[PDB]
Amino acid sequence: RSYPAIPRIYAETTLNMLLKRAKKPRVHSIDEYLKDGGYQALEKALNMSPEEIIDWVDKSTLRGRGGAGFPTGKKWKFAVQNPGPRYFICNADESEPGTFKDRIIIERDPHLLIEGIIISSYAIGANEAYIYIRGEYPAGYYILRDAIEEAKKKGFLGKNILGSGFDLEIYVARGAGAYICGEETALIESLEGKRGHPRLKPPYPVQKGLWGKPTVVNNVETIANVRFIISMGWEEYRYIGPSDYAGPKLFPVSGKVKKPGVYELPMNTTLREVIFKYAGGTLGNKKVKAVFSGALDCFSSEELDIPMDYSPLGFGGTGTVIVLTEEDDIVEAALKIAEFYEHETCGQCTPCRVGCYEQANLLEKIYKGEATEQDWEGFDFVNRNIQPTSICGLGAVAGRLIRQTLEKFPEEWEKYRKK
Amino acid sequence: RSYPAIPRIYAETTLNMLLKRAKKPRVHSIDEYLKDGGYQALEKALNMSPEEIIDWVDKSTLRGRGGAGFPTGKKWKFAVQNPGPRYFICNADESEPGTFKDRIIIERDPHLLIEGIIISSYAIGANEAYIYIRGEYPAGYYILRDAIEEAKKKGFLGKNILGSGFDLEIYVARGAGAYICGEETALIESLEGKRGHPRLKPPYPVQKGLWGKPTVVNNVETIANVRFIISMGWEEYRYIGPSDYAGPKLFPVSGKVKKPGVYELPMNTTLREVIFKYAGGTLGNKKVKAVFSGALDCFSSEELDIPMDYSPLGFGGTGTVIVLTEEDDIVEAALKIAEFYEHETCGQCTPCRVGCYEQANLLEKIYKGEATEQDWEGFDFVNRNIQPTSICGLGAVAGRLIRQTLEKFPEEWEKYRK
Amino acid sequence: KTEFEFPEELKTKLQEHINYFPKKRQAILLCLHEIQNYYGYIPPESLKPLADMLELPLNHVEGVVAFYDMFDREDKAKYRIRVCVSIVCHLMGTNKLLKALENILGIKPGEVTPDGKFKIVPVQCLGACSEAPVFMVNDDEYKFESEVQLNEILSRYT
Amino acid sequence: EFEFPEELKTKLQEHINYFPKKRQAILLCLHEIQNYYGYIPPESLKPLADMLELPLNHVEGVVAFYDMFDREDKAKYRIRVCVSIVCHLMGTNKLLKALENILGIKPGEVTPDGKFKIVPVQCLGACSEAPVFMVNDDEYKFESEVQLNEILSRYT
Ligand SMILES: Cc1cc2c(cc1C)N(C[C@H](O)[C@H](O)[C@H](O)COP(=O)(O)O)c1[nH]c(=O)[nH]c(=O)c1N2
Ligand SMILES: Cc1cc2c(cc1C)N(C[C@H](O)[C@H](O)[C@H](O)COP(=O)(O)O)c1[nH]c(=O)[nH]c(=O)c1N2
Ligand code: SF4
Ligand code: SF4
Ligand code: FES
Ligand code: FES
Ligand SMILES: [Cl-]
Ligand SMILES: [Cl-]
Ligand code: NA
Ligand code: NA
Ligand code: NA
Ligand code: NA
Ligand code: NA
Ligand code: NA
Ligand code: NA
Ligand code: NA
Ligand code: NA
Ligand code: NA
Ligand code: NA
Ligand code: NA
Ligand code: NA
Ligand code: NA
Repeated sequence: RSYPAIPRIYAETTLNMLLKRAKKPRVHSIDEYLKDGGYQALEKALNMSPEEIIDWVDKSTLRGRGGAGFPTGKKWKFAVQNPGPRYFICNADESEPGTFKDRIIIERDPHLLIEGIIISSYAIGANEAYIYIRGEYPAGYYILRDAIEEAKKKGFLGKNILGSGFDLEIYVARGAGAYICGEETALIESLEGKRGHPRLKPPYPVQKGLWGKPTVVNNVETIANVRFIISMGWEEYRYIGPSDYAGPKLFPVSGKVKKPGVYELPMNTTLREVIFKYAGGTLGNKKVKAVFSGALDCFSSEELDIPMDYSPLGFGGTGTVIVLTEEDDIVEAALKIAEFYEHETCGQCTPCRVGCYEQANLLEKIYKGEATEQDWEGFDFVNRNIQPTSICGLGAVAGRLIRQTLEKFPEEWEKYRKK
Repeated sequence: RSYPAIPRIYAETTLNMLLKRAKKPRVHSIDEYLKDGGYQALEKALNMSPEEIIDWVDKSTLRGRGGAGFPTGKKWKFAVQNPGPRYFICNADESEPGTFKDRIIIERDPHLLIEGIIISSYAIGANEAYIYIRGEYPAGYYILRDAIEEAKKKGFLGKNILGSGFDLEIYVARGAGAYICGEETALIESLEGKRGHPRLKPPYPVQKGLWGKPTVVNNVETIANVRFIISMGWEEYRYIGPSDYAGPKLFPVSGKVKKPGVYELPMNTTLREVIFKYAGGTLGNKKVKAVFSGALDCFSSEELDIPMDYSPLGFGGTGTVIVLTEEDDIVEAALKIAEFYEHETCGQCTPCRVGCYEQANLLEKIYKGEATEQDWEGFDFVNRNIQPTSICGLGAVAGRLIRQTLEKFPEEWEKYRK
Repeated sequence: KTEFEFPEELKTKLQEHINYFPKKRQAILLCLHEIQNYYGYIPPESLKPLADMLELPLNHVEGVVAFYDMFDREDKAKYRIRVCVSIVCHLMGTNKLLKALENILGIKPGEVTPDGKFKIVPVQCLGACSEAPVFMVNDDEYKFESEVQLNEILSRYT
Repeated sequence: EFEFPEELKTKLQEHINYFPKKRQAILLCLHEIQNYYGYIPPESLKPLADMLELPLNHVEGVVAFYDMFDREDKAKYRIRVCVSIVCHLMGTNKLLKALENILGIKPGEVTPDGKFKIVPVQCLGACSEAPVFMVNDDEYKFESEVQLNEILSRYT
């Protein structure tokens, strides 16, 4: 059919897995998907036991791609130790600044995701699955609904799928403007028809989730790997990239690079390579000043030789690379990060509610040269005191990037303080 | 249990009758069938006289869906004028190119067919019924065997069905590669453990059929209508679709359409609507060149506004719709049709035996550019002379579609002739 | 006049969403998107009948509308121009986009054109950062290149 | 000299007892025999004829008439490829080329190991899923060589 206009995000791959089709900026429908061996991994999976599938996904070493890097197979194991019924949820809320990796799978190769959802759902014994897609991805929503209908027509969804006795329906839910609904418990609250307010954890969703039942939440990109684990087998999958951080990864790269876009690369790639080898270097060949890992971390130009993996000394996060160069004002950039957290705190926790607000309020005064001495000291204090009593990761990290800019770029901050 | 792999043929319905369940590509077993009111029409039928059932089926205007469109009630009436015992046969041989309507009922909603068979058998006083299913439908065969067992366990088959005093067993026979065994008399010969050689007709099976006894043969799709006639009554059934050609119809659509599959539609639907409204139009939005009505007729792009009914100017046949678009070579397509008839003449009749063979052999020469002037003239002659002395419909139609292509696409043939 | 009723064509769509998920209350956001699509905003008087259709208390529905930033109870607009004001778009030219919008339309963020046609809605990252600066017009999404380019895009919305 | 193994003889007897008259079971019997041996052994027909209480001549005539039966080539897996109009339009020749690439044989041929035989057949009644093929009882739409290769790998 006709879908809403989508910008044609550049995509490039050295591995030809997740982006085999999605490197071309158009919808690949089920016939095209089937020509490339689509749904054959599902057929293989349905001839395996759920337990076997869990084992393979465990042994593959796949870790969550939604930011926290929790081992996927282990998550599934935790779920299936609890009585059913169980639910499977695909988190397509992707709303962190700089992050646009998930959308290109959804919009260009929806069947890769759907195939993964079906295999994953079978593995944990879920007969009901959800995709929760942010409200600002309307094209993704329509593309997914249509792709689900296609899968039904070909007998990959519904009752007694391919004679296996496994039943599955996938429901597509839409967000409506809240970044916090990407936090898995707020997502579930939203799926239940409520405000997106995170729950105290534990319990984790795998114990008590949607309607209080065992629920697995996984990110789009995580799920997009599942086809390959089953197709290739866990051993051959685990041989991709470095053995300690195996498998393909998507890197959304933006800001002051020549070739901004999504790169599918192994996780031994360095940050420097992402920028200069893959993304074409900087605009104007200006020097890199900083890389923002979404709204989470700020790396300086001294920190470009780190690996794009989940190691302590690695890039971490979701592999989101926002490049700032030498003329970009770090305080101005910091203000944009403060504004994000101001806008997205759900307000349940007092230090997060007031802290996200005051961090932005005071940083604006600083930026505009209107800050008193007390405003400066208050800003420092607030930045250090957003996390206390926080029940979700937003409160824990709302001050993190800004604090790193204060430590790594003191000279720039000092020019504002003398003003 | 598990069945052989089947492709998941797309199915769509505007009527929600024959495809109410079969629109979903999976086996619906008896519990699911019962939830929808399954077998309740049978229970109603067993509280009616056979004569009344025949009357309702007559008044419904139901016509045979196996290609000839003979009035079903009239057929049944003819059988019961003759002394018993009598036999009922479900023709599931479906082997004409393009035709895949019957299998989706068999494979997905077998109880709809079984219910119809029991009612029909009761109506004509047959205590022994058969399904003859082609050998290349192995999944359909196992699905039917299992569904018959399910029906037995629930007391819908066997002796004294639901205290009615009516006895019935349904036997499932398998074909073994012959299109001709869809012809009702050859089917009966095959059921009798012989070669599939059509018999001279008349006599019709309703007079002399299996073991020379009165026998009703009906197509799968025909029989699949019987539940509805009993459930709704004939009046309501006649309110489905146009008053002149009432009832649901299945249309297997293939070739150069975006959405090939089986469509359940009323018979006032036009050929154009089938292709463009239902089947999503043509691949590449290319122009329609021709529609083959299975291996029977060739309609040109000037004949798309015809109704899909049993009228003189209507599409007719079995509602099989194979779409060819502007780049498809009509002579190459014609060769494929000739090849089918070559491979399926049973050879009893001389012009059919020789004609089907020569039609294909000469057309292959023409196609490959190796045909002499004599070969061209011979091809024309043979095409026109397959039917003489033929005892069944195969010899009567083996030249039909090809002749229509010669008349409708002369320019394309002329390029081969030169 | 009389108790507010949904036009049948909207009501049908709302009922489709309500019947889609296993539980009616799960359809609340899809319903509110549908309502905003139809009316150009969430009419306050629409919430009580929605609440009844969802079998939810009105206060629950009102709280949901308030919570989710995409929903607008105050301003009717035929076309919402959502302009990303987050970090990457800021770096790459949000301010130039906002200027071009002001030159073309005569309005700033949060304002509606006098004809009810266009509202500029500042939003957080739209997940198209490589194509910064990004904006949407209703469901359509675009990279801003220049005033001339923007003008031609806006001309498609009639 | 030739005798059916007891397990096969049992199954044939089941078919023979199924219909009211023994001779009605002839095709079910031949299907069963072909399933068991990978073809119809010529030497099987006299014993079968005796179980059906039919003349051998009759049984031989039936085997000759029905195209699904093969008295010449043993194969574990028959790949039936539709060569009729719709599959032809939609890519029979691509399927055949893919089969030759994977298996090294053409229609009518058996692989040297006796594993696969390609059997050209008339319309299989799955035209909307053209081009169609079967592997013994399983039936599939052909999409591509990569896809077909994976399907064929399931048959060992
Ligand atoms: C504030 C906030 C916001 C988000 C998250 C966390 C927090 C604290 N998480 C992570 C989410 O809770 C969870 O870890 C993952 O969805 C689990 O899936 P994987 O294990 O990564 O596959 C998250 N995950 C995701 O898949 N998409 C998203 O948009 C977000 N957003
Ligand atoms: C060569 C040839 C081939 C076939 C047929 C005819 C001829 C001449 N007929 C029609 C068959 O003889 C008979 O008319 C019907 O089966 C009668 O049932 P209905 O009155 O259509 O329900 C036929 N009928 C059917 O139900 N399935 C089939 O596969 C075929 N094949
Ligand atoms: S930490 Fe912040 S965003 Fe998370 S639950 Fe508390 S108030 Fe809401
Ligand atoms: S017309 Fe042809 S197919 Fe029919 S009985 Fe004669 S030879 Fe056989
Ligand atoms: S910062 Fe504007 S789209 Fe991401
Ligand atoms: S033409 Fe090949 S299945 Fe019908
Ligand atoms: Cl409910
Ligand atoms: Cl006997
Ligand atoms: Na298709
Ligand atoms: Na295994
Ligand atoms: Na995209
Ligand atoms: Na459910
Ligand atoms: Na029903
Ligand atoms: Na129902
Ligand atoms: Na009558
Ligand atoms: Na079927
Ligand atoms: Na009997
Ligand atoms: Na409920
Ligand atoms: Na206008
Ligand atoms: Na006998
Ligand atoms: Na005998
Ligand atoms: Na092998």
